[PDB]
Amino acid sequence: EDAELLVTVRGGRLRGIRLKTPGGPVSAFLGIPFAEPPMGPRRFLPPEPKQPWSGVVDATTFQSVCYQYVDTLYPGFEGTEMWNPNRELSEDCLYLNVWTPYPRPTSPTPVLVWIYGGGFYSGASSLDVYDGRFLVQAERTVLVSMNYRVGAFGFLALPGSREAPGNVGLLDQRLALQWVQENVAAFGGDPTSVTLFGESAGAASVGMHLLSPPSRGLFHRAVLQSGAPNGPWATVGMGEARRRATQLAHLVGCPNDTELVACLRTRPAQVLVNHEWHVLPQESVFRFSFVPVVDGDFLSDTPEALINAGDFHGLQVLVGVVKDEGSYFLVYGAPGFSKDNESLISRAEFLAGVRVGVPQVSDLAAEAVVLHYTDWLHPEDPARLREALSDVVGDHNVVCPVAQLAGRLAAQGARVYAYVFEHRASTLSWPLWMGVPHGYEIEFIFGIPLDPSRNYTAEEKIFAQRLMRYWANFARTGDPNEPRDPKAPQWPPYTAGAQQYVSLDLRPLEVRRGLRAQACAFWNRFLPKLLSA
Amino acid sequence: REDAELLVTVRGGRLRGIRLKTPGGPVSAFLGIPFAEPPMGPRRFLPPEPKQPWSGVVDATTFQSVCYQYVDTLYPGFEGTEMWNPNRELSEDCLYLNVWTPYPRPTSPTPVLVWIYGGGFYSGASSLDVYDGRFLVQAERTVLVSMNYRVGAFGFLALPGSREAPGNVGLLDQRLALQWVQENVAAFGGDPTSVTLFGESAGAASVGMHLLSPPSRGLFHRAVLQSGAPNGPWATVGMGEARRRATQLAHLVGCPPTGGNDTELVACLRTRPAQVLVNHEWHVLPQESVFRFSFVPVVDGDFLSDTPEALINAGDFHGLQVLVGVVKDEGSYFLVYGAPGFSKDNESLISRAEFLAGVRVGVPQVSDLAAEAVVLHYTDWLHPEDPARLREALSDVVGDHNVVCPVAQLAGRLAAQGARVYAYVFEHRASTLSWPLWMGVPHGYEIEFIFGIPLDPSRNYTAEEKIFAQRLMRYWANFARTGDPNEPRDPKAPQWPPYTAGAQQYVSLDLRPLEVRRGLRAQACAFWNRFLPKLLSA
Ligand SMILES: *[C@@H]1O[C@H](CO[C@@H]2O[C@@H](C)[C@@H](O)[C@@H](O)[C@@H]2O)[C@@H](O[C@@H]2O[C@H](CO)[C@@H](O)[C@H](O)[C@H]2NC(C)=O)[C@H](O)[C@H]1NC(C)=O
Ligand SMILES: *[C@@H]1O[C@H](CO[C@@H]2O[C@@H](C)[C@@H](O)[C@@H](O)[C@@H]2O)[C@@H](O[C@@H]2O[C@H](CO)[C@@H](O)[C@H](O)[C@H]2NC(C)=O)[C@H](O)[C@H]1NC(C)=O
Ligand SMILES: *[C@@H]1O[C@H](CO)[C@@H](O)[C@H](O)[C@H]1NC(C)=O
Repeated sequence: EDAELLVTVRGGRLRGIRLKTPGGPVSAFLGIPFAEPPMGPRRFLPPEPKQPWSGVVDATTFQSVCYQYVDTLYPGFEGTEMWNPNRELSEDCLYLNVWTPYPRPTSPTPVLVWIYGGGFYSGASSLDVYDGRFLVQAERTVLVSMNYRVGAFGFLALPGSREAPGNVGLLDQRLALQWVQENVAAFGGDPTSVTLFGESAGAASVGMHLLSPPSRGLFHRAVLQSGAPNGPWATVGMGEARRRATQLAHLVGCPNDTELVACLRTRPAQVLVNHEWHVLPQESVFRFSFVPVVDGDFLSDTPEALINAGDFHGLQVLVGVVKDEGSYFLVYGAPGFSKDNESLISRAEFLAGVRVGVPQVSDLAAEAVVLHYTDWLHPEDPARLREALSDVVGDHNVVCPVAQLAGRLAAQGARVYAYVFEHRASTLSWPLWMGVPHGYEIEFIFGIPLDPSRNYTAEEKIFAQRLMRYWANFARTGDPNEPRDPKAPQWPPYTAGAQQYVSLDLRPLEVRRGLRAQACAFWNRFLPKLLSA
Repeated sequence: REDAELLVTVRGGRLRGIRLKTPGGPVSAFLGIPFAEPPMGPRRFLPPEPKQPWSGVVDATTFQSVCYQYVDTLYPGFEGTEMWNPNRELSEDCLYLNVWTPYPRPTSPTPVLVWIYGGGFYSGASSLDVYDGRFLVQAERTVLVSMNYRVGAFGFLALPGSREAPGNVGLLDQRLALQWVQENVAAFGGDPTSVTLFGESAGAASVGMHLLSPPSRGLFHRAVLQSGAPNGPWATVGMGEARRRATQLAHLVGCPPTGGNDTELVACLRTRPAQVLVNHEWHVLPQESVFRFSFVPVVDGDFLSDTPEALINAGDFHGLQVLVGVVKDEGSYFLVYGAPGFSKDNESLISRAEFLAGVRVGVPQVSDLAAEAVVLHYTDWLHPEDPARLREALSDVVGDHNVVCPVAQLAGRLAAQGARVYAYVFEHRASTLSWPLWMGVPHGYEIEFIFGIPLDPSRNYTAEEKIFAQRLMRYWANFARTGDPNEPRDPKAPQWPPYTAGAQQYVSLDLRPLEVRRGLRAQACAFWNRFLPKLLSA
């Protein structure tokens, strides 16, 4: 019998599994329950801590995926299927996973906690691309990831009601972080060194824990990959949240908040999933119906307000974007776009694309967008229009919110490191015109190219090892730089003035200035003034 | 006794002129021909009355008086400013025009160039040295005409609806002179069927207004707009704002002893000494500005049936040829006239707060939101506080808003709606230029080359500049003759392509051969011409 795979946590006993990597074994405890199953009367409610169990919980395999829509845009295509549920769906989905070195560390090891993205309507900690075994073996960290409720189950809100208060998916994440404080030492993890990292909605989540005092004592450093809590898709106001909840109810044949939630609770989960898409007020390339609500509780103000008011001395943050944030999203509803052709769009398609990529702004606002993103020496060139609409979508939803977060945090005491990830994977299944799309740095951060069964180049493996080192250096010390490595070119901090970041690719680090500074001045400085007056 | 070449009879009577020496040979000049009754006394603010016929011979032998105007004193004695100041005495008795013609008089009808000076509708004169028509006439054998027209309150004070100060009488001065050319230019050997207007700044805006006013449009055939457009934001005013300005001027000079009967008010304005009106005209502007233009053409349904912007958009311009352009640094000259931090005598390396303040004075009368948009577009957000860059950007702001983008818009619409259009950017800095080097090629400093002033032996231009001057005179007179500036039958010479709304091609005018380029500040002017007006509506 293997004692390394037996662990006792506060709730009871667990049996793990030994995993192989090209670099040696790793211990994994997959499918650890951290909440009571949020089912029946507990749907829409805050998570309750998992009650103690007798006997030994089997933690040798990933547990169920939280209920969510399954993307069928390109059935069987790797580029979309790699994000889809790879376990059965269930509301009984509140489990987390721990990877640790083998044999288990006997002194406190830094902890990385992964929060997946997926627009708050999808995702799972069990996706292959979030496999913690390579990071843990290579960099000797403990790695934790949790499932949290998404869609209506995580973020349906009737603000003010006890029956559906909203943000319970974020509370799922917080409960997992509390679980890590209480239990990670039993795995050799150090609860006093916890680094949160997340991508997209995962990054927005990390940002929200930064801005919510009860979460802030549960970790020490933060990594935000291609997402920010101040992204225009990441939150919703109380009034609009109530409207969307009410629309969902009507669409599933339900009619007083108590009566409305009770009716919603009688519906099969799959039925809520089936209707969640058409509660949105405007058509969009984004499928984001239920998201965190600003209601004074989890978030006492908008993330923008909270960010401007905040004292961030003592914080270190690693943030960045991929080279082409907008391109991936354009095939989910921008007219003229497909992964299977060149998507050379016309100016009419461009104008249409703008209304879909930048939903819910005024005509005046949209005009200003078309102004700033047209090359007036080539206003109708299809390739330039394709690139420009990609820019519009990426700038608005990802790059400029991250740049704004970076600048404010740095000016208010945080130490910030910024990157742009610029390597197109040799294995990438999306067409060449999409460049380095959203989501495709993750496989490199998690060291997936080390997996011999996959087909990355030797150069790509060394690159992955570099990225894993940057990330783990940051988790250990707040600084990704090779602690003492004199003659390696250094990653300087990002500042509101000099705005320096590094390019992450197969070449040595190159320092540059400005995260699309000209474009983000538009989104971050001018457009808010417009939507006012 | 008398020289027959210097004698001409026009509809009003007989004229005697003068034989002018030029480096290339003699020219006949008839300077100071009266074309209207003096707009004196009861005739102040009224439309011009045609000059009554006279017996005997009028000596048209020297420039007549400059129309009353403010005299610039910012840099006293400095050439860069004094070259624009009156060089004859001020008088309300100023409605005279000038004809230059080859010596001997042409024997077959000759293309006529008609010059309209700039000066913001508050200043200027046809007698300035830099507008001397003798070099063009000698070198290109055209007939050249220029006129004085009333400026300031005397030409553009308007109490819309009133018969006593209807407004736009300065433009009517120009029109009357154009009618005079139709009726009389043949007597000098000029061709009334080939008349090309040209003008710079307010003169270019006047040229454009004649394009857009049907009773003027019949009096000429082609047009040249140098650094100005009728759709310029400084170039017209609405009826109510014109009346407000007129009324405030009246008030400030004690009339009446505000508003009331227009007849009474104007009668009281007519008793004030000219100089008193001039001394107070700076007071009537609603905002502090670097374009101190108190009285300007008024959009009132008469001379202009609609805004020039609207008239441009709605117009059929088939059969028209037009030549338009700008200098390289349109904005710099205006900044030393009041933008905080600026001086011709230092480098004008301004702060960000000075830049922000400059935007308000260089783009007056726009909302805070609009000013924000301007700061956004013109800040380099990787270098938001670099003084040199801020100086350059403010110069671009002022130039783009007031000159380049109105010209680009005029050019694109005319081209798209039937006109043949040629566009240039003037990029040569005169070896003789007295403004500092940071100003680059400032507003107004192409004019001396177009008029061939470097050929004046008393001046000290380089030989290359004399050659350059001759090239420009050739383009302008080619255009006047044929509607096309290109050398008819010359092929190894670089060609000047027409400007169109799509390709937006123009040429650079400098010591080097023509270089063809694309877009008149196209990214910048998309902001001024396409977006910013939409922000006005919302
Ligand atoms: C590029 O493809 C898009 C998407 O169309 C689909 O994908 C193609 C690869 C092909 O399989 C098509 O048959 C599919 O319909 C094209 O945009 C479509 O254009 C057609 C034209 O009639 C229109 O009916 C669809 O609604 C369009 N789809 C969207 C999402 O707008 C686009 O025309 C292609 N580009 C080309 C052909 O140059
Ligand atoms: C650049 O010059 C301006 C203009 O000031 C005048 O011209 C200068 C060349 C020099 O002779 C000054 O003494 C003159 O007053 C300067 O702006 C002025 O600054 C003074 C004092 O700081 C102030 O009282 C005025 O109001 C300013 N005028 C304007 C229009 O802003 C400017 O500071 C000079 N820059 C330098 C010297 O670096
Ligand atoms: C202004 O006063 C004049 C002067 O007597 C007179 O003709 C008339 O009543 C007034 N004009 C108008 C238009 O009312």
